[PDB]
Amino acid sequence: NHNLHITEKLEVLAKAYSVQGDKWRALGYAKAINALKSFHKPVTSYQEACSIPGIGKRMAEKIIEILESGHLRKLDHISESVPVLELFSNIWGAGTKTAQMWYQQGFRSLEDIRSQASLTTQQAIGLKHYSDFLERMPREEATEIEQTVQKAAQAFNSGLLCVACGSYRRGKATCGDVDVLITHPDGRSHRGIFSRLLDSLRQEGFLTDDLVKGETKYLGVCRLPGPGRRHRRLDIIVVPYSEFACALLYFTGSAHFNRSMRALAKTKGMSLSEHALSTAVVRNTHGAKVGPGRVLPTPTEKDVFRLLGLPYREPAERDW
DNA sequence: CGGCAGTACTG
DNA sequence: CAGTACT
DNA sequence: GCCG
Ligand SMILES: [Mn+2]
Ligand SMILES: [Mn+2]
Ligand SMILES: [Mn+2]
Ligand SMILES: [Mn+2]
Ligand code: NA
Ligand code: NA
Ligand code: NA
Repeated sequence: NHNLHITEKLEVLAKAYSVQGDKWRALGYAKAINALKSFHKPVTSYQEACSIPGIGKRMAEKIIEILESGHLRKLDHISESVPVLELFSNIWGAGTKTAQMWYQQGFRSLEDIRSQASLTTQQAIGLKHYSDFLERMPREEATEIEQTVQKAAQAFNSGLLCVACGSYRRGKATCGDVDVLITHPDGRSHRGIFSRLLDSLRQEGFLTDDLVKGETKYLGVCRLPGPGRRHRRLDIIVVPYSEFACALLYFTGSAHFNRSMRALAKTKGMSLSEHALSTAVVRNTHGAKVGPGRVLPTPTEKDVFRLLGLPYREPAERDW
C-alpha cells in the first residue's frame, strides 16, 4: 500500500461513521480506502486523486490536506462517544442501534453492560466470549474445526460433502471464524440433518453455544479439546446440490467481492444470490425486484463467472 | 435524485 | 416490522 | 462518502 499515510487516517473516520450508524457515508470511505490501497504509486495531486474510481471532490480534498499538512483536522472533532460505541458494537448481536441506546442510557464500559444492561440471549453469549471473538485463529486450527464438522456429518451419511469457505478457502493465513458449507450430490440427503449433526457436535462438548439455529443456517460457538484452546465462531450452511456453486461462491466471498459481483449482475438485468444466478429479472425504478426471472444453470463457480461475462477468479483472487 | 447486494434469522 | 448478521 |  503506497498511501498508508492517507488510508490510516481515513479508516479512523470510516469507523467513526460506521459505529454511529451512517452506513452509506462509511461505505463511501471503505471503497475509497480500498481504491487507495490498490493504487500503484502514492497520490500526489488533487487531479490525480479524482483519477481513481471511488475518489470524488470531497475525498480528494481530504487527501490534499493530508499531504500538504500531514494531518486531517476532522479527526479532532470525532465524538467522544465513538470509542464506547465501538466497544459495545463489538459484542456479537449488538449493532449501532443497540450501542447508541446503551450510550444514551449512560453505559460506558463492559462492566456497565454486564451489571446493568438487558441483553438478548445472543448478546450475553457475545459478551461472555468478547475477547475470543476478536481474535483470529491460525488456519491450521480452522482445518481442525472443518474436519471435526465433516467427521460428525459423514458419520450420518458418507456422501455428505463439507467444505470450509470464507477466509479459509481464500487462502488466508489466519481466519476470523470457520464457515462450513454442507451438501449432498444426491440432491436430497441434505434434508433434516441439522438436528442430528448439531446434537452430535454438542454431545462431544465441541459445540459450546448456539447463536442462530435456522432450517438452513447455523451460527454458533465451538472449542477444540485440550489446553490452550479458545472459543471460536463456527457457521454452518446446508444447501441442496442444485445451489452448491452459488452457495460456494457466496460463502467464499469476500463480502466486498460478492457485493461487486451482485452489482454487476444487476446492471445486466440479472440477479445473483446464495441460491442462484437468475436472468430476465424485472425491477422497478428503485432497483428492487418486481419479477423473479429465470434461474440459470450453474453447476460450477466457473459457470457463474462465464454467464456474467467475467474471467474466472480463484478464491485467492477474491480477497477484496 | 437516489442507489449503494441479497439473503436469513430473532423477537 | 427493525435490528443484526453472513459472505 | 461516490457515482450514474
Ligand atoms: Mn468467515
Ligand atoms: Mn462466518
Ligand atoms: Mn474462551
Ligand atoms: Mn466476515
Ligand atoms: Na474517481
Ligand atoms: Na456486534
Ligand atoms: Na446506573
